[PDB]
Amino acid sequence: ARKCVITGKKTTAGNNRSHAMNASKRTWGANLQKVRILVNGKPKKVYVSARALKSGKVERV
Amino acid sequence: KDPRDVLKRPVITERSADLMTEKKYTFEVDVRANKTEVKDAVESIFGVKVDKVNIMNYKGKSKRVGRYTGMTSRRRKAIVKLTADSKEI
Amino acid sequence: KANEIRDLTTAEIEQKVKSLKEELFNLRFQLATGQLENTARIREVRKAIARMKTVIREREIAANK
Amino acid sequence: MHVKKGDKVMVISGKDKGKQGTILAAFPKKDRVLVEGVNMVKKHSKPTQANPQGGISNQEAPIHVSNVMPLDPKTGEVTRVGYKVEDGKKVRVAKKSGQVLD
RNA sequence: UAGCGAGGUGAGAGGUGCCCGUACCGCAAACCGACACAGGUAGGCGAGGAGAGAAUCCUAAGGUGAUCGAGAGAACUCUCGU
RNA sequence: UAUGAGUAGCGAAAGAGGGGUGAGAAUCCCCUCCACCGAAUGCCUAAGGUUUCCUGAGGAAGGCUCGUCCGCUCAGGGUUAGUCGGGACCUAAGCCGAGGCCGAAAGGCGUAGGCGAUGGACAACAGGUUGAUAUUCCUGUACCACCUCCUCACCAUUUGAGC
RNA sequence: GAGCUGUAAGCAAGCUUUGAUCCGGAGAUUUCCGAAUGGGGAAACCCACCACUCGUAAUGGAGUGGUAUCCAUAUCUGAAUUCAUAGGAUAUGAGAAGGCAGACCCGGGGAACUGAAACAUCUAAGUACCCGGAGGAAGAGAAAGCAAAUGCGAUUCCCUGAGUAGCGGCGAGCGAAACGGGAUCAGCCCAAACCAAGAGGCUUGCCUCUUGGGGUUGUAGGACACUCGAACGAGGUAGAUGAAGAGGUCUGGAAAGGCCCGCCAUAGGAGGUAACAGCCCUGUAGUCAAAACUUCGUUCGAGUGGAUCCUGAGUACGGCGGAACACGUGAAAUUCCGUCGGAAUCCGGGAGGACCAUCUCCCAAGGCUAAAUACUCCCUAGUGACCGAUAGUGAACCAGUACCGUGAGGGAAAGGUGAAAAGCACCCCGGAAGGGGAGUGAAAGAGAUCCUGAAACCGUGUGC
Ligand SMILES: [K+]
Ligand SMILES: [K+]
Ligand SMILES: [K+]
Ligand SMILES: [K+]
Ligand SMILES: [K+]
Ligand SMILES: [K+]
Ligand SMILES: [K+]
Ligand SMILES: [K+]
Ligand SMILES: [K+]
Ligand SMILES: [Mg+2]
Ligand SMILES: [Mg+2]
Ligand SMILES: [Mg+2]
Ligand SMILES: [Mg+2]
Ligand SMILES: [Mg+2]
Ligand SMILES: [Mg+2]
Ligand SMILES: [Mg+2]
Ligand SMILES: [Mg+2]
Ligand SMILES: [Mg+2]
Ligand SMILES: [Mg+2]
Ligand SMILES: [Mg+2]
Ligand SMILES: [Mg+2]
Ligand SMILES: [Mg+2]
Ligand SMILES: [Mg+2]
Ligand SMILES: [Mg+2]
Ligand SMILES: [Mg+2]
Ligand SMILES: [Mg+2]
Ligand SMILES: [Mg+2]
Ligand SMILES: [Mg+2]
Ligand SMILES: [Mg+2]
Ligand SMILES: [Mg+2]
Ligand SMILES: [Mg+2]
Ligand SMILES: [Mg+2]
Ligand SMILES: [Mg+2]
Ligand SMILES: [Mg+2]
Ligand SMILES: [Mg+2]
Ligand SMILES: [Mg+2]
Ligand SMILES: [Mg+2]
Ligand SMILES: [Mg+2]
Ligand SMILES: [Mg+2]
Ligand SMILES: [Mg+2]
Ligand SMILES: [Mg+2]
Ligand SMILES: [Mg+2]
Repeated sequence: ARKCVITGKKTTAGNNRSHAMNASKRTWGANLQKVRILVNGKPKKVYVSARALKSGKVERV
Repeated sequence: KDPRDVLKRPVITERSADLMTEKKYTFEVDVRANKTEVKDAVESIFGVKVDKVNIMNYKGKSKRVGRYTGMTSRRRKAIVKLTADSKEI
Repeated sequence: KANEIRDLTTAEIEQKVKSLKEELFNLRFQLATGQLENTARIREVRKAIARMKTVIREREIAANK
Repeated sequence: MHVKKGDKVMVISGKDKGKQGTILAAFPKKDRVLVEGVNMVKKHSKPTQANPQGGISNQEAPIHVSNVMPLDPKTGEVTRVGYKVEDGKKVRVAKKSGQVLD
């Protein structure tokens, strides 16, 4: 699903813009890292954005 | 299920009349009825002994009445052969 | 009529149902052979059976509650 | 309908205007009635299994129910129809007199 | 073999055995081609004489005479023969 | 609805006569001889079609003419299986696919497991019969799986037959 | 309340004042397919297992119910592996699934033709379309607002502002908002200190977590100290009652028309009836009515102090890259997304279109909230200087049919006898078709290819 299991961050659409200001569609990916964490008190490899790991509240196992 | 659900009506034709000389009785039966159910039902209803049941499916005949096309019902015909030592139906 | 049928026991109804289904069977055979004069009887017997099965089922619903 | 089988009526409209008769049959679905001696027709019937002679036959044809009125019991003149309840049972009344029709 | 196991094995005798398809066309006027259309349609069997042969010509079993005809026997056109 | 016009056409092919039927016959039926196919134009059978099959009646339309006829109209009728083909047996390609993996969403992929003949496996033959079915009905003679109210023989009840 | 067994004539057999048919409320039954869910499958088929039941010596056969997956909850097992967990099993769940308005709503994704007289920024347009989620409405919403007054006091919607301000290859075009006037009106609950109880880690009396209380804000507030099912009514879903002329007479097949007279009217709506009806019928105005189910309505714990503590953090905000804002990166505030960086916390923070200062107004990073607004597959009642059969729906009719296409899909034609079938007995020609008479009828040259019956086109006769 390429979605952060904590924050819900996911791919989002928008534009490239050339110098000539031509718009073409692109996506912004979340900076997701597959990592072992407790998911209902069960160690599991899930996707977590770097941003959600930045604090250190989301504790790896 | 009731035996009388199984047998619907007798077939009265020249063919059916000829088979009755050979002690063979033709019935229309419920289209879901297997030939065991027909054997069981004929013995239950008429108090006869059945040698064999042969069974066939007829498709519906396409039909016309004026401007309206349709289809007769599907039929399941059973030919019930009684044993030689048996009462007639 | 149903008023009369409700006076009977379930067992007595189920016997009458069995008895009518035999009658209906015989009528259907008479109709096939072309012997049956009173064709209106077929409809009466079918509706009698229906009436009885309705009463039976009312009692099942009355009990299982 | 404001009249029924067996009612004495007067025909108030048609060729049979002013002719009285009894309603022999009612046809609620068509709002027509069959009145004795009224609106006779000559039916040219072929031989059948029932009638193997065939022939031309004078029979009543039905008329529209709004072309007949029931007669007042008292005066014997045409009346409009009302309804009162006697003995917990609704009856037609001649609006002209008050007398019950049926 | 692992297992299961107090009743088994074999042979008689008696018995039980359901559903779906089954018509008819199928090199065809019934299928695919708008048509009772010179086209297309997998497979099995496929006789005799002469023959290497399923070629070829004439026949067998069997099938068929083809859904507009009668004349006339010009030009011309087509298919053939000299 | 005209014109073109009573014109082009009527879709490969051998018929002839006698008899019949009938309101009506080149065209339907019967007979006779003739002719055509014959590794087919015969017999069987797929797929497909779906009653077109058989019988009786019919002739408006359909049929490139005609029509008494018909694959057409109307009525009735006709398809019978333990053993044939398919299922209650097997799997191939492929397809579906619990969980799973991947992906803005929809979804894509895929494991266990399934489905899936065009293949593997698997017990019935000859003759006869109807207007219309026939390894299906009937006759005769079989075979296969399973069952045990029974019969006989044999083996064994825990180093105990058997499955 | 007297007929009825639909279309559909008809024969047949029956039913019904001991109340039928018919209309309304509530039930029952409800094959198979379909989310389809026991497993399979080419939808409407096939094949099972488990209980229980029928039947059989028994096998075979039959009946009823149960048996999908995922989710939640509880229990029992607890691999590698010690504990354990993963996994497995069972039970309980009116838990989910699917459909549907061709509408309206909120999100995710998102064109191009086209315009710019070419075209790329721009437009078309956040449109069409696809996807997700709904709800009877949705969304929004109780000020980190609007403003710059003696201010205002949630949101939505309408009018206006205004084609203004502005944006814009400053081109084509795009285009507000606040004030003002209206519709409708409604405000609330948490998180946090802190308190009580309990559990947990004891770090060893510090911290964590559960439950309850407490508390809810801005010229701050708070903690914390002290102080007081029923009943009834009106509706809906069937119905009931309901005034007054066959008035005379004329024409006519028939009178609702003409002429001459009456009458009713809280009723002169409408439809029907043999031509045009307030008084013939069904009705209408008015007045009534419900066993049952259903809708709506009505009734039956506060001030004064402020030592401290608390007041939403990977948040606000910033850089980079995009999007949304009428606003195209611009002088570019405001809002959101990705990425990286990253506050303060009342001595605090946000906004007032870069930015700073001053002032003014507010208190974000939690949630809920009716009405005014949008729309109509439907149902009920009604309306129209809307259509009248090539029109009006594609469809007045057995039409999404026939027919066409492998499929998605495309998609017709076709209304009128008569007041009533009285739908032509009988005779004659003909195999029939079809005619000629005779009948019926007002009319048959209204005879089913049946109201009228134009033109093209086809004929017969003949004056020139
Ligand atoms: K056969
Ligand atoms: K050859
Ligand atoms: K014939
Ligand atoms: K078989
Ligand atoms: K463009
Ligand atoms: K009338
Ligand atoms: K940022
Ligand atoms: K900006
Ligand atoms: K149309
Ligand atoms: Mg069979
Ligand atoms: Mg009245
Ligand atoms: Mg055959
Ligand atoms: Mg051909
Ligand atoms: Mg070939
Ligand atoms: Mg040869
Ligand atoms: Mg000529
Ligand atoms: Mg000629
Ligand atoms: Mg010419
Ligand atoms: Mg010529
Ligand atoms: Mg020619
Ligand atoms: Mg020919
Ligand atoms: Mg034939
Ligand atoms: Mg012809
Ligand atoms: Mg097989
Ligand atoms: Mg897959
Ligand atoms: Mg899955
Ligand atoms: Mg095969
Ligand atoms: Mg075999
Ligand atoms: Mg045959
Ligand atoms: Mg199923
Ligand atoms: Mg341009
Ligand atoms: Mg809301
Ligand atoms: Mg009334
Ligand atoms: Mg008229
Ligand atoms: Mg706050
Ligand atoms: Mg400023
Ligand atoms: Mg017209
Ligand atoms: Mg139309
Ligand atoms: Mg088709
Ligand atoms: Mg005329
Ligand atoms: Mg008229
Ligand atoms: Mg006309």
